[PDB]
Amino acid sequence: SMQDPIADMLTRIRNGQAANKAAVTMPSSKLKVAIANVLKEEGFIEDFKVEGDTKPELELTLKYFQGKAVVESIQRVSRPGLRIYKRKDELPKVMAGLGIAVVSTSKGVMTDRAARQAGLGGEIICYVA
Amino acid sequence: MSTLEQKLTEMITAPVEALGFELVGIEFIRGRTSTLRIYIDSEDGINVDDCADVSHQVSAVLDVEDPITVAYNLEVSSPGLDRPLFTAEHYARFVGEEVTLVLRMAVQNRRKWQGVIKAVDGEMITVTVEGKDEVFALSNIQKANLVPHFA
Amino acid sequence: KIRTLQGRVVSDKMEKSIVVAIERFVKHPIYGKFIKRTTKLHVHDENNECGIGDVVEIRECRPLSKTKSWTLVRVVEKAV
Amino acid sequence: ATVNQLVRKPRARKVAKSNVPALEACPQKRGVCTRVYTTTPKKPNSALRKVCRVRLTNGFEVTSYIGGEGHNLQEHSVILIRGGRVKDLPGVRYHTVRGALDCSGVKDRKQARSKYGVKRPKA
RNA sequence: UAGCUAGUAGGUGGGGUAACGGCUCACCUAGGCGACGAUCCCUAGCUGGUCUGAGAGGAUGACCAGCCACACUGGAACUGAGACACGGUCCAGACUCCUACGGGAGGCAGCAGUGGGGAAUAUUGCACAAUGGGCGCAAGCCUGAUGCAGCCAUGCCGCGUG
RNA sequence: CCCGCAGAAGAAGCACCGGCUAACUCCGUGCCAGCAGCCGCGGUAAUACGGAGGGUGCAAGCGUUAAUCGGAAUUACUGGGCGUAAAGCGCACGCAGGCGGUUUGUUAAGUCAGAUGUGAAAUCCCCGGGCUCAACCUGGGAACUGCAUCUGAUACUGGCAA
RNA sequence: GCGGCCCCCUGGACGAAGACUGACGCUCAGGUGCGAAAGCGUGGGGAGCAAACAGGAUUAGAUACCCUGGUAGUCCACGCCGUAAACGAUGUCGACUUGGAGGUUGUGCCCUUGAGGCGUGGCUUCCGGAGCUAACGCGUUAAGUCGACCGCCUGGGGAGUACGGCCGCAAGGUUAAAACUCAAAUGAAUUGACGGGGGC
RNA sequence: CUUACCACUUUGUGAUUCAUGACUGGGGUGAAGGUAACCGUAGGGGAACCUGCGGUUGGAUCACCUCCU
Ligand SMILES: [Mg+2]
Ligand SMILES: [Mg+2]
Ligand SMILES: [Mg+2]
Ligand SMILES: [Mg+2]
Ligand SMILES: [Mg+2]
Ligand SMILES: [Mg+2]
Ligand SMILES: [Mg+2]
Ligand SMILES: [Mg+2]
Ligand SMILES: [Mg+2]
Ligand SMILES: [Mg+2]
Ligand SMILES: [Mg+2]
Ligand SMILES: [Mg+2]
Ligand SMILES: [Mg+2]
Ligand SMILES: [Mg+2]
Ligand SMILES: [Mg+2]
Ligand SMILES: [Mg+2]
Ligand SMILES: [Mg+2]
Ligand SMILES: [Mg+2]
Ligand SMILES: [Mg+2]
Ligand SMILES: [Mg+2]
Ligand SMILES: [Mg+2]
Ligand SMILES: [Mg+2]
Ligand SMILES: [Mg+2]
Ligand SMILES: [Mg+2]
Ligand SMILES: [Mg+2]
Ligand SMILES: [Mg+2]
Ligand SMILES: [Mg+2]
Ligand SMILES: [Mg+2]
Ligand SMILES: [Mg+2]
Repeated sequence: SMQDPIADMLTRIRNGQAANKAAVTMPSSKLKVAIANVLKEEGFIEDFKVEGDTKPELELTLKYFQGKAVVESIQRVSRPGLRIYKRKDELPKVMAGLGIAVVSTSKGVMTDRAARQAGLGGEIICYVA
Repeated sequence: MSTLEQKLTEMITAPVEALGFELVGIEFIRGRTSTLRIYIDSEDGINVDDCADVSHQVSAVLDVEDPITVAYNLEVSSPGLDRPLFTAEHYARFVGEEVTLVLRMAVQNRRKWQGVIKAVDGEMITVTVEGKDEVFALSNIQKANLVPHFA
Repeated sequence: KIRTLQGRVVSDKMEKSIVVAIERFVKHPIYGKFIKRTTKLHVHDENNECGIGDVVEIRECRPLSKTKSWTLVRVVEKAV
Repeated sequence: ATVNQLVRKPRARKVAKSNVPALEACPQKRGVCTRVYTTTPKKPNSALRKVCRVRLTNGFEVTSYIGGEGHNLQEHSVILIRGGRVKDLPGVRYHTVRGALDCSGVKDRKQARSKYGVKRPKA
């Protein structure tokens, strides 16, 4: 059965923007919108929105620059199979800092660059260049 | 069966006694890497350099008279400490030395024994195994090797 | 304030004793999958009070048997 | 595969045995020759593969290749073998060391004298 | 190598110990332990570290430092703060040795050294001047610890052979 | 350690030169042999065998062997595979196990943050100091990624409740 | 694996439309169960077929090749075996991602309905896009992009062998070596010889 | 002087092994023809091969003479 929403959220983006779609939808959840907004709040996605009452639908707007997908590689690192946590000093880098890593710090889910400024360690959700 | 081994022995007897050396140890075994072993009993000393002179001499005669069903895999060989002795001349010289002898038609209490030579006969050898000197008929014995005392 | 440790009781058959399986969950040395590791700790239970399968808090004391070096401070749940 | 399998059974480090057992990790192992013999290559080539039969000190009886020429060895010679093997002849995984105390060093060698004990010519 | 276990898992009582305790007894109970690998066989002193590797790792435990165990083999205690005691005791054994043949003596895995083994590894040195340790008020005495030397291209580093 | 003395005077070798890999000719040589870590080398011409010249490499050493790691992503945690190259059980059910939708509350176990304690010295590493340099020795630090405890934080995982 | 007709017993799938419970799920070592053919046990039974066997035809020699026989077997009952190129040579579950062609079983709508037009399901076949792949190919039924879990591989031979264990009446099965041996073995495709063929 | 303990020992009784070594399971072993390949099994039997049943497509063999940027 399905055993991970985030992975399915990610691939839906990956396979989504793979098909060069405009906007891909999936059932919403806190972590997701929490995740999803950080992209836009970083510039990875155009925009997102939640639709329906008593039913969770997340519709986020992708983006293309010069006919090329704005995101190119997105890898869920912490998996339901094996969990991953990293101390603040040890928060990784993506493409020498060109990429962003989503880390669920205790205070809030946020970018690893902000987490290093906040001096806080967290579960590495996923990677994105 | 002797694969013309006596004929081969006559063919290789002329070279071995030609450079003067002394012939013992004719053997051949076909199969993967089929090979024959020829032993030179050099009293002076069986150096591979002395063997080298005999080996070129025996190969040169051998190619014209190539043996039937025998490949060109000769082993010009020093008869080691465990040299195998078949003739009564050996046991004659090998006066009081031990030897391990195995025979063709194996039977209960066959002469497969290892012991010291005490007497020598043309078709029979007396060798001390079982704690007593006993008669051995080399007629049925197809394999027998002189043994040095070791650990 | 005091070192104390909580475990579930595997067995209470022992007279005035209990067998407690305590669970500790760890990062794994090579890989990193957190796997449960359990110890069959022998524990002194006075009154033969506890019951098999109960959850219970335990503190260590001077050794008391060949295998029991721990005694129970109190029980957390009950009525298993 | 899945780590859950590895924690059930981890990656066995592929074992690898040594190619020179009669040495037992000693870089050289003396032994007494037992019978020397040359053997003939097959029909197309004529040659004298010079190898000898030697029991090691530790009872490991094996054959050792005899490199060079002018060696005066024969049965009971007490020589010293070392690692290395010859690709052409099977069953030979050891070669003696030229210039061993029993061995007489190859004479008339003016090059590669360290591989035969041929001392610097007095000149 | 899948079962393992009867002082065995626990309890009472006594004894026992510097002290806890099946430490041991008496009894009481019939448990405990194992696929989170018991049990068994086989291998191995362990660690700081060393080597390798970009790393993770892998291999390693020579020297120096920490810990352990062992002192002909087996067994035992005695004394003492501390020993079941390397140059202490007793018994058994093997071996070596002495003998008057009746009995005795012995323990280099201290330092040298011999034999042997082996591919292979050194001097039967000097000094207690220094640091240490013992005993002693001290003086001082003792110290194959240690300080030094000898041996060896074994290694590293340096230099020359213009 | 310094000063004096005389005089180039007492002091260079091993390996390699077909390819991999830096460095080539000449005669031998006749598959005789040799050479070999391998692929391969060798006959009338052999830059691969022997010798000479010449050259490369190192150097008081140079080689060979052993041996461990590397190269080896060749047990792939980092970091492999499984249509046909090795590799999906004949198929299913199912315990243990592993994993788990969504919302709120609680918990604080995971986790993170901090703090304290500890993590022997040496070793490593940084910054030094001392041996004429260097090795070596040494000061200080860093580091010792761990462990334990206290304080925390609550996103996630877990637990508990709905 | 399943093939006349009919009845009796019963399992599973699918659709429409709700209503219902409330994460009750997924995977599966061990574990049970099923499991082509052949074979085994006991009893059957007995047409056709047919190992073996029997005979006829035919060379050192009939042998093989062919006939003509023909037993076991093939079938039934109940046991036992548990292996097959048991293969889609592709574990199970989920989600996502261009198309065209089909078959097949539903079912909504609407033409006047048959038809026909619109739909909308399940199963299934075939091309082929991106993709991936060593290539061949695969390509919404992925060998694509992901997830969860299990099984499994580590040069070739030796060898699925030996031993041991376990199962079976056996036959055997399963579990699974090493010594030694080799510098390969292998996968796809590339170009040419086959061909002496086949056609022009 | 005696009791308990217990080294060594001895007796048998076994097992586990370690060798030596007499003996035995087995990798290599000194023509008439009809030809897709295979798998499971049975029988013929020196074995192989063929046959019996059932299943699969994986429904072809072979290959040797040089360059500097
Ligand atoms: Mg010659
Ligand atoms: Mg008591
Ligand atoms: Mg040590
Ligand atoms: Mg040492
Ligand atoms: Mg005392
Ligand atoms: Mg003492
Ligand atoms: Mg002593
Ligand atoms: Mg000594
Ligand atoms: Mg010696
Ligand atoms: Mg003294
Ligand atoms: Mg020196
Ligand atoms: Mg050379
Ligand atoms: Mg590796
Ligand atoms: Mg691979
Ligand atoms: Mg195949
Ligand atoms: Mg395969
Ligand atoms: Mg389960
Ligand atoms: Mg769970
Ligand atoms: Mg969840
Ligand atoms: Mg330190
Ligand atoms: Mg230091
Ligand atoms: Mg300085
Ligand atoms: Mg929660
Ligand atoms: Mg049948
Ligand atoms: Mg036939
Ligand atoms: Mg039947
Ligand atoms: Mg099978
Ligand atoms: Mg798939
Ligand atoms: Mg089928």
